[PDB]
Amino acid sequence: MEKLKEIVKHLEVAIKYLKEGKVDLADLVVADAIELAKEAGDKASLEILKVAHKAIDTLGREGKLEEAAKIVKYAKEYVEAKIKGDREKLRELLEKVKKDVLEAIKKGDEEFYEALVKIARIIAEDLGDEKSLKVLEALEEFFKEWKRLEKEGKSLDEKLHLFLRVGERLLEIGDKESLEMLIELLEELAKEIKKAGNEELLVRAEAAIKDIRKHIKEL
Ligand SMILES: [Zn+2]
Ligand SMILES: [Zn+2]
Repeated sequence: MEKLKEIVKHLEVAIKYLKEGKVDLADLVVADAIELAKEAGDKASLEILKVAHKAIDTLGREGKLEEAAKIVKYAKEYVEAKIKGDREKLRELLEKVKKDVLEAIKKGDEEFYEALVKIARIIAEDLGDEKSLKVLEALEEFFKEWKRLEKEGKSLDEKLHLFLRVGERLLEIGDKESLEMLIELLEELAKEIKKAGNEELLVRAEAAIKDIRKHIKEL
């Protein structure tokens, strides 16, 4: 503490300012917290505060003021779970950050997602976890290729192959919370495919869906 408690207090001020409209003062407050963090030799709180600052910039200045307070709260809780020497709270922080990553992927927000995955990487390369760092790469690849195939005009078979590729990777990793979102997205894709006249591509989707559901049940 000392400097780290000052950082936490400034983060409380920034969240108070964000929950009432003022985006410009919260940015300055987080900049002050970053200047304090450059004086405490941590290199793991400085990065998370820089992520919070850029989150203010991108999310807060535009219409989303409820997804910048989330980033600042995650940064504050990471810092305050470092002035208590707790590694059993960092894991729950990782769990909450990963659940919002999955919700961001499901919704479609690309500005929330980058901040959340940056925070998750910072937490997980500080917790000695690699079953939560391989899922991060799998979800990174899935989100990017999904954004491309939705920008361009590639066929339904390419989208199905993307879904099956990431499903097999997540099954080989064993994550279950990252596979229910994939099942939901595959159900949406199957709804779109059945709408189309194409056959022999819906039986494959249904079989994949059933196999992933059974493996989720077993997992
Ligand atoms: Zn600034
Ligand atoms: Zn094919």
